[PDB]
Amino acid sequence: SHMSSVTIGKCYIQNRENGGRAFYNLGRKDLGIFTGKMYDDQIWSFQKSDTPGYYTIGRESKFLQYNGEQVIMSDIEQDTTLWSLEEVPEDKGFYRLLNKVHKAYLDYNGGDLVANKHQTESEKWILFKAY
Amino acid sequence: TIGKCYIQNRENGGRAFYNLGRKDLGIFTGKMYDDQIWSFQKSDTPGYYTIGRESKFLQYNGEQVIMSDIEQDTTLWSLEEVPEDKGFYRLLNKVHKAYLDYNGGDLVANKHQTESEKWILFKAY
Ligand SMILES: CC(=O)N[C@H]1[C@H](O[C@@H]2[C@H](O)[C@@H](O)[C@H](O[C@H]3[C@H](O)[C@@H](O)[C@H](O)O[C@@H]3CO)O[C@@H]2CO)O[C@H](CO)[C@H](O)[C@@H]1O[C@@H]1O[C@H](CO)[C@H](O)[C@H](O)[C@H]1O
Ligand SMILES: CC(=O)N[C@H]1[C@H](O[C@@H]2[C@H](O)[C@@H](O)[C@H](O[C@H]3[C@H](O)[C@@H](O)[C@H](O)O[C@@H]3CO)O[C@@H]2CO)O[C@H](CO)[C@H](O)[C@@H]1O[C@@H]1O[C@H](CO)[C@H](O)[C@H](O)[C@H]1O
Repeated sequence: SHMSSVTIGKCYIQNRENGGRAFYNLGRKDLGIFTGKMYDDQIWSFQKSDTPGYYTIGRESKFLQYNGEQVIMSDIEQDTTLWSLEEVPEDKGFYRLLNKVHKAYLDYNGGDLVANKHQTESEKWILFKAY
Repeated sequence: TIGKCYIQNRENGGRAFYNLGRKDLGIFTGKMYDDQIWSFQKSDTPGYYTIGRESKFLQYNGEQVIMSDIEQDTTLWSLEEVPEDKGFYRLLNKVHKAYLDYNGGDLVANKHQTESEKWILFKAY
């Protein structure tokens, strides 16, 4: 309990397969991926968690979470907000983001963020410095 | 900021690319193909940078944005910070004082400052 994390940097989280960026808009309660204009709500806090080798992904004082059913934003840092970076051997600079609890990779379907246990081509992300 | 990078436009998320086999220079929305990885290097002229792909250098000839086989004066670009958008720069051609811009799938240049000229250059790997 009482997990903590420390912000490492601010970054965009962009998909290799469609160039789309993960975003979270608090006012619309909207979490998704968008492929056009770059907006401020596509900037995330990348955080070293208190658990070795695992990171959290934050926006608007919340944390990116996979609960076994959907990808959502959590008000509290839970074990299900821990992600590891799995380098993609064939695509230097890209990572899969693997949920610790559920061993599911961050993916997308249409405009939605999802998670998948099988490795696929739309699970490859580049997390680049926003500033 | 130096070395291999992607060069991505704020307004539409498109990335500059150059494909030697197709002789195709432009901007592209969609998948992040390897012909979108540029070499951003300090030039021989202090204060300016070259934007390199396929062993060639991005230039503006006064009419069109094209590649150059050699590092000539028209291949020199400066980074001009965008005051209102942290992390973004305009790319200003030294010889012609024209900013790198886009129109559809074309790279173009414009001496006016506009909203289509804001780029983020991020590390490729
Ligand atoms: C006004 C708005 O919601 N803009 C969002 C932006 O929305 C994009 C896109 O602009 C919009 O056209 C699209 O709408 C789709 C619609 O939802 C579907 O029902 C329909 O079938 O198809 C439409 C076209 O696809 O939704 C998109 C998002 O899915 O999304 C970006 C994402 O970065 C922003 O969230 C933007 O909102 C602005 O964000 C600002 C962030 O600094 C600020 O909070 C603005 O106030 C806010 O309007
Ligand atoms: C199939 C192809 O050439 N894909 C390119 C991609 O091309 C884009 C766009 O997808 C394509 O529809 C467009 O085609 C235009 C055509 O070139 C014109 O001659 C025609 O008159 O009008 C067409 C419609 O506009 O060209 C676009 C580029 O100008 O562009 C991307 C840029 O990153 C790639 O180059 C992609 O080809 C891929 O390149 C990879 C290497 O980077 C790899 O070799 C892939 O196998 C290859 O498919």
